[PDB]
This record gives sequence, structure tokens and C-alpha cells, in this order.
Amino acid sequence: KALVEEIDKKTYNPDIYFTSLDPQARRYTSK
Amino acid sequence: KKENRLAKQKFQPNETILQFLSTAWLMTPAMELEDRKYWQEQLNKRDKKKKEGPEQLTSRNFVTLYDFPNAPPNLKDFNTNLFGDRWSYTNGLSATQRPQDMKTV
Amino acid sequence: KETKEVYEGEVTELTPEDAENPLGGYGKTISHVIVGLKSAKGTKTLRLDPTIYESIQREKVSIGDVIYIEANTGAVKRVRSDAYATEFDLETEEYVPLPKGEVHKKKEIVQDVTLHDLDVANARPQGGQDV
Amino acid sequence: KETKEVYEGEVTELTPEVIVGLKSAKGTKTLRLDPTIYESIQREKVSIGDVIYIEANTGAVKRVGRSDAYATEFDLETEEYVPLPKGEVHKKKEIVQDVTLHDLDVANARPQGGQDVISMMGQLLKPKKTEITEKLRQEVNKVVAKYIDQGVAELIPGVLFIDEVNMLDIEIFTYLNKALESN
Amino acid sequence: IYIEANTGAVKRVGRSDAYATEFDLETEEYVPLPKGEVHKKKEIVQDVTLHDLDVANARPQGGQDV
Amino acid sequence: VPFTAIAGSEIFSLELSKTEALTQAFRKSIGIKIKEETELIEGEVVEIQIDRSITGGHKQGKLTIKTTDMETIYELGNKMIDGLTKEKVLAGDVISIDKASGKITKLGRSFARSRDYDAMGADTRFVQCPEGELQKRKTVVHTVSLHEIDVINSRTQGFLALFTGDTGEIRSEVRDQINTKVAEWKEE
Amino acid sequence: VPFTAIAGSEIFSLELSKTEALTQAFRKSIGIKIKEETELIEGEVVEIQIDRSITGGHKQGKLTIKTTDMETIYELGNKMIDGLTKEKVLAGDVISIDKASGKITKLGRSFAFVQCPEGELQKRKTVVHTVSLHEIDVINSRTQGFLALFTGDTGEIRSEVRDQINTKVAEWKEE
Amino acid sequence: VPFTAIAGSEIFSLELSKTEALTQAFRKSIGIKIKEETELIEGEVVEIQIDTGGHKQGKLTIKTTDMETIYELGNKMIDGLTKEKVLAGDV
Amino acid sequence: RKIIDTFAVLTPSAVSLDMRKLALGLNDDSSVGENTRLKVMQNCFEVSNPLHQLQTKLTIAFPDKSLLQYDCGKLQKLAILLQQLKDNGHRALIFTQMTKVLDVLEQFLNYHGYLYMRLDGATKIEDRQILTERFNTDSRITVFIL
Repeated sequence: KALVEEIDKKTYNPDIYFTSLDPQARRYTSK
Repeated sequence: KKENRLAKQKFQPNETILQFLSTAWLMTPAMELEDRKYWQEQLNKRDKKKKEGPEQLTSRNFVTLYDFPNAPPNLKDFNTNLFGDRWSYTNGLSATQRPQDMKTV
Repeated sequence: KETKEVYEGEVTELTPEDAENPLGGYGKTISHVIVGLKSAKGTKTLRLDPTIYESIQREKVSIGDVIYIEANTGAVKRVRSDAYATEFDLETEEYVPLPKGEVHKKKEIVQDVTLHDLDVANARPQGGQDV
Repeated sequence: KETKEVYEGEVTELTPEVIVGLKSAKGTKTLRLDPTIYESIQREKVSIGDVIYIEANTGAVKRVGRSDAYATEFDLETEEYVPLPKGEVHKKKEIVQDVTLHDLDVANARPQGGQDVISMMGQLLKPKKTEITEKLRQEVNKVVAKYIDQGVAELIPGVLFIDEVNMLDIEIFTYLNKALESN
Repeated sequence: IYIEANTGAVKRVGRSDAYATEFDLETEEYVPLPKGEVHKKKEIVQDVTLHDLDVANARPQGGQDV
Repeated sequence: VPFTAIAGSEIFSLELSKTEALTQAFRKSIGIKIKEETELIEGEVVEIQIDRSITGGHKQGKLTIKTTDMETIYELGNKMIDGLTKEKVLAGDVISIDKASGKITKLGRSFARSRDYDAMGADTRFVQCPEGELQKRKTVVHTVSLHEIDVINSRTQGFLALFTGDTGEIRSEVRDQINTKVAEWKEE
Repeated sequence: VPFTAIAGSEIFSLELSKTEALTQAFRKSIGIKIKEETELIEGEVVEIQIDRSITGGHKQGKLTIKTTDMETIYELGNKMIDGLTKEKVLAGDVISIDKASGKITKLGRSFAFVQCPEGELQKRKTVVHTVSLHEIDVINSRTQGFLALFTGDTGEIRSEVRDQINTKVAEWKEE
Repeated sequence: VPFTAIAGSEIFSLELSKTEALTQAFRKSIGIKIKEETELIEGEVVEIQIDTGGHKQGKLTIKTTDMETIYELGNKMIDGLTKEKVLAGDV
Repeated sequence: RKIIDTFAVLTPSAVSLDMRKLALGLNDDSSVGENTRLKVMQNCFEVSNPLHQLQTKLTIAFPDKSLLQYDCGKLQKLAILLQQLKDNGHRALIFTQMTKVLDVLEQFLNYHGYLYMRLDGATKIEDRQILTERFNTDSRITVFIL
């Protein structure tokens, strides 16, 4: 990857990445 | 009304329990006292034999605070400096696995 | 050429020389440490600063195997003895006969080295995990 | 006209797996360290009371030193006391640091991230100049063309000098004979 | 898997087609199901000169550390 | 038809011998084009849901790829989650995905065919919308010289030597096996 | 003042070209000297008391570095305990330490042979450091050049660093 | 008696100058003999069985063809038998 | 350390990202084996390096700002009284009739390092009555600007 790239410890979970253009404005299922 | 009218951080370590309050002190107040201590350097040299630039520097000892499980805790860990524990297990039955707690039912 | 004092023998004992804690706190304060040694025909007990306890702590002296300590430089150094060698059928332990001579001795070394040896020692980088 | 930003602030916490909670004069933000730059941060002995000048684009970290806020730690403290930097931690500036063609050639041929450990290996395995071929020449030409067509950049020529070409051998003369026949 | 018993290691054919289709996408290849009996046995004949052996012995082939 | 227009004066070098340089020139003068039947999944992926690794189904990762032609949803097989965000990108990105790559390429933003909510909105939407089918085979053609193939053979990593230029005088049996491989590839 | 000399057969080199060998020969002669301020504490440690737990990770200390003029029990911060306890420190020994570094300098043992010092404990002074042009060129050009200060593992330093150090020297002389 | 098979056109080497190349050829040409002595134990079909950790009563059965006894151990072996973790059914 | 600290100001000009991880072999995608990447980054975590400072000092050296009062003409003859009153335990008041003097006395106070506070436009909303009592009550202050 881009070495030592911009990252602010925002999520970055290898098995969690949820984004959208907000036509429903929700997120991944959890509890 | 004082509490209503009225309304940097420092660094400080701590030490307790097992402690060697260390000091390498030339305990020489003023001149002759070392001579007396030169005696306690003296009565353990010729007796035990099996049949102003005094001395060569000294040091001292201390404990903070009042921490002595069994004798000096320094001496307690030095009693583990004799012949280890694994060979003690071999010569024993692993007494560290026999606890005085958990009262018998 | 140089000569370093050597105190040899076998550690016959190790005991505290307690004094009451004079400074902040009370309890134990070892005044000094005196430990006996015995090489062949030479027996002597060394009085030394209490700090050598750390050496005893650091070197794991056990009791009466190897002694290497000086008057001023201090600190014990360890390298058991053959008397205990038969206590185990097989091990990976070291043993040695009784040291000879008196407890206190001196050793003389002469070594002629070229300056190029010092230069190459300075130049050639030797070490471990350092890059 | 390329862009650089710098994170500079007082560290608040570090979370190994990486968090570096830089606290500036008015901002306190926690980046994530990639494992390599995390190792570089570890080697920087940075702890609570330290400020680092870690660049954002290059990524390399340059500690500024012990925080001047904790000036009441030792009357004869060895480490320099530097206060919390002004602005937000992620300070952004517009820079006019230009580039010669060889500069951006060595930028990718021999990367020079610098202070990070992996950058040290990158500049240590091949520290010297490597024989750049015509393929990288065409790649570099495409890169400089797109950068100059981005609009802000521009091109200016230069003058080279040679003295006493009498000593030059026939080989370089013959090669430059076909080398000046270019664009 | 494809485990040559001479070394006890693993050579990977890939994933399988039976327990497959757990998802609509998979970058990892599904890989055709192995054909034939499991206790496979074969013989190979190769004509190799000696200099290839020399150059193979000259350099290391494995290793895990730096 | 790439050419090799280089004067013979710079044949001498401190990294490649005369024989190696001449062999490199000769093998560069003859090229091979390669057609690879790569795949794609194009369409506006309006959402990227990554569910937990449930025991019954090891990945319930929803992601709604849909082009202008159709509306469709998909599923991630616990391998492509980081493929989207190797570089930090969001959903709605046209993805020129390849099955044997593992490096999902995001083309930016994309469009749906919905008016969203009732009040004033639909702001900030002007990008390229997917045009082709949801999936179609692409027989992508790549042109490379024998230099790239040989440097790949010599070292596990070959792009470093292709860029920096430190190939290192690759040996002959490599060229022989490449000759045989190219001959049979042409025959196949 | 630096001054460098060579002979009629040292022009040639392998890690360097004759061009670069002569270039370095020319560069080594010229030098620069940068001045700076220095602070120091000096006296005789005649008392010491360190609070240190055995097998612990927290400690403090009070070293009474003093002269024959006044009684002064100084303190140590976080890491200074190791710096002032790296080697033998006793309660008579004439000791001088620096503030910004905590370096230990053995002025000499009191006896067992220097008398306890007089004067004030904390003294300030100035120190000027000299360095040649080629040394400045090689120290800051790269990372491993510090080895090149002795091993000489460098050749044909990039001229960009040379121009930058030249303009740095020019503006340093100007100001 | 190894024989130095070197032709005339083998001394003009690149990394080996002719003089020390001849010196190396002579160094190869010399003959020498060396002897050494070591000790081992053969046939240790062990079958350790002790009565967790700590190695309390750390003695191991040893069963070779000639002598079949139990060897007593110490600090280095009672934790050296847990080294080289084996099922103790082998020589 | 003194021979390695100060001069470390040179900055190499151009750098291209994603060219070092692509060279060491540790990354999220490489042709080399992937069995080492985790242990390789752990090594990078705890492999000792003797060139730490010279690696990490190649960046800017963070210069410092002079010029607060060196050439201040009419301000030269002001410390000669304020310092002497400070030593002799006499307080003083500084009165201003200009904004560009009020915004300059602050850096003089910062340079000379005496405890100070001002009856001017340089405080906050909740430091008005408290500061009034601060002046009213005796303290170690010596500089009050009005």
C-alpha cells in the first residue's frame, strides 16, 4: 500500500468497512 | 460563599514494599568514626579463618517502608540464591503445589 | 603490560552484617559483607562493601564454586567444583578442582600488538541485532 | 507546487496493536501509525510529555522534544523543553518546493522517506545512483507531463558548461554526436 | 491439499468446489475438485545436466528470517 | 510496433557486459502481445456492508453493485473487504475487479436512478455513471518485451529492477525456457 | 586552523574518482567554527540517598553534590537516576556533571586524591566547535555517512547537498 | 595426497592476484592430519515416567542393550529432559 | 551526540511514496513470500538501530525567533529602572496611550520573564474581578500595564 499514508485510526478494521452516498443513511448490522 | 467566589502538573515517583534505599555514603563524621567502623571491618577477618585516604570506599542499606515478610526481603530473595528451586523440586515433592489455604472440608 | 589483583578460594558462607536503618525507614541495613574463601593451603575471608550483595544476586554464586572479586573494582564473577561432580549421573554443569596458592595473588601479562590491529578494531563494526 | 502537512503536538497516549495522541496548542488528535512508522515512533523514546514533528505526506517522524509544559520535572533536566505547537496538530501549508528532473528520478528510484526504519533500509540497500534506463525515462516524462498539465507547475530551461573538450575521448564525442539529435 | 509424503509438507491445489459458493464473490480460486484416488503415486523422469545442480547448491533455497 | 532506436556508442556500461547488452537489445527488438481473459464487476455499489464471520456462513458481506441497466446486490467472500479499501475509498465506486488479482480498483463515484427523499436534495452528484453490463469478459491485451519477463524470472520482484535499472546479467537457461514457453504459447 | 596535505600518488582512488579525490582534498582544508553556550554543575558528592525498590520500576534520588562553600542536596528527574548511577558515586568524590546531558566526568577521587573544591557549584562558559567543509558535506548528505566519517564508505556526494551547505555557510557568515 | 591441478592460464584471475594465487595453491598442496576425541551415550530408549511440572524426583529410565537402569538428574537435566520434547520411545 | 546534533539540517529534495515497502517486501501485496511479513514487522518493531538520531534529525531543525527588544530604542532605558525596583521590592505601573505599544509590551515581558499582568485589552471574561483582587492582594508580581 501507500506506505505510512494518511490515517487517523478511523475504524480501519480489516473486516469492517461501511460507506455509502447516503440514500438510506445506515450502517452495518451489530448489537 | 468562599467556594462560589473562588470559582501545570508535576512528576513524582513512589517506592514501597520491597525496597533497597541505596546510599554509597562515606559515613565519616567527622574523622575518627570510621575507625570505630574500621573495627566492624576487623573482627570478621582473623577469627573466621579456617584452622586521609582510609579504606577502599563503602556503601550502606535501608528499607522503605517497614516491609519485612520474613527477615530482610533482600535476604528473603538471597535465600533463593542458594541452590535454586527445580533441584529443590527434584529433592522434594514440589511443595509449592501444597497450599496452606483452601481449608479442608 | 598490567597486573590485576585476584582473590581466589571457595565461598564458605555468606551472611549479612546488620545495622539498624539510620535514614528514612527502619529495619535492615547491612554494614558490610565478609565472605570466606579457601584455595589450596590458603584460607582467608574477604571483608568488602555490602554492595557486593548485588553481585551475589547478579552472578548467582550459590555456595563455594567460583570467586572473582577485587579490593577496589569489586563485584564477584563466576565461571561448580569437581567434589560435587559425582552427585549427578549426567548434566551440563561445570566443575573444577580446588584452587591452588593463597587467596590473594597477582598475574602478569605482556602483549605486543601493532597499531594496525587497533585501527582495524576501530574500523570493523562488530555486534548483534544493531543494523 | 506540491503539498506538505505536518503533525506536531504533545503525545497523550499510544495504543500498540497505532495511536499517537498529538496535542497542539488548540488541537489534540490521535493518528494511526502503520507498523513501520509505529516502530519508528517506538525508537523515538516518545512518552507523555513529548512533542514530535512528524510529517504527513512523507510520514517520517522528528521529535521536537520534552514538552515545556512539564518544565517542573527537574531543575537540571537534560531534555530540552519545547511547548505545544501552535494551530491544530495537522498543520497544512502551501509550499513552492520545486523539483529537478533528477530529483523526482531519485524520488522513486531510491526513495528517501528518511527517519522511519523502513526508509532507512530503503536508503541503505541501494544508497547510490542506479543506471536509470529509457523505460523509467518515458515513465518520468509522462509523470512530469501530467504534473505540468495540472496547471500550477511550469518549465524553465538551463545552461550546461564544458571546458577543454580537447581532452575528451572519441567515444563521448561520437555518443553526444547522436545525443544532440533529440528533442 | 496435495501432500507429497516424501517430505510431509503441503502443496496447495487451492480451495474446493463442494464446500464452495459460501459467497457470491471469491478472489481465491474455487479450483477444480481433485480427480482420482487420494493415495496418488507416480514416477518422473527428468534429463538435467550437472551445472544446474551446482548453481542450485550454490544459493540457499529456503529460510524464514532476514 | 515498438522500435529500438539507440546509437551504438553507449553499448559500453558498468552494469551490463557487451554480450549482455547485445542480447538485451536483440530480445527487446522482438516482442510478444498477451491476451488475458480477465473479468469485471461494474456498477454503482451504493453500499458496502461487512457482516461478521458467522459460523454457518463465513461472510455475509452485502454490497449493492448495480449499473445503469439493472439493480443488483452481491456478497463478499471474506477476502475482498480490504480489496476495496487498500487505499481508503468509500462505496459507490466503480470497481474494475479482477478475480486473480486481489487488488480491487475503484474508479471514483457512480449514480443510481432514484430521486431519494421528498424535501429539497439530490445535491452534490455529478460523476461518471456505469454504462456497460454488470459483468462481461474482457480479453485485455498487454504488450511487454523480453526484458520484463527475464527480470521476472531472475528475481521474485521484477518491477524494482525495471524501474531502477539493476537487472543483473540474467543467465542463459532463463532465455532457453522463455524460448520454449513462448513457442508453445504461440502454438496454443 | 586546519591544514591538509597530500602527495603525488594519493590522487588516484577506487571508491572515489581522481576528480572526487582532488575535490575532497580541496574541501578538507577550509573550516568553520560555530560558538555556543555551555552550562555545568561541579562540586563534591559528599552525601547520597536513593529511594529504589528491588525488582521495581519506580525510583527517586537525592545527590548532595556540594563544594566547600554551602550545603546543597540536588535532585534527579525521571531518567537521571541511571545517568548519575551508571558508575561508582560515593560520598566524598569530586564530581562535575552537565545539565543538558547529565554526562559524568571523573575529576578524580577524593582519596583512597583531590581536595574538596571551593567556589560556586554552577558555572557557565562558551565552547566553539570546528568542522571542515567536506565533513559538513558528508555528515548531512545521507544517513550512513557517520560511518563514512571513519570508514569512508561514500563516493561522489550529491552536489545538491554541497550547494545547500555552501549557501548555508554563506548566510551564516553574512549574519 | 591431494594433487594441485592448475594450468598456466589459471593464475591470471580477477579477484586473485597471481602471487597469492600461487600461495593458495601451495596452501592446498600441503598435507596434514588431525585427531579428536568425544563421548556419547548410545541406546537410550528412555520412556520417562515421573510423579504438573517442576520435575519432582527427576530420574529417567534408560534402557539400552547392555545396561537398563535409572539415571538421576539435576537442575540442567530435569529441565533438559523437558527440552527436546519427545515421547521417549526412541533411541 | 554533540557532533551529530546541530548540523543535521540538510533535507534530500524529492521522495516518492510507496517505494520502500515495495522494496523491503513487507506490504499488503508483493510477489515475494507472505510468510515473513508479520515477523518482519515485528523485527522492525524491535531490531536495534545505532543511527536513530541521524536518521531522525535529517528533517528541519526548528529555528528560533530573536528581535523582541534587541534594537528597541526608547525601551533600552526602561529595564534599568524596572529591574532595580524589582530587586528593591518596589512595584511599578506602566501606562499606555497606544495600541501598538500595548501589543508590543507583551513580548518584552515574555523575554524578560517576570510575573506580570495588565489592566488593558489582554485578558478574558472571567479574569476581571479576580485580577482586580490579584492586584489588591500582595503577591510576587512586578509588572502591571494600564
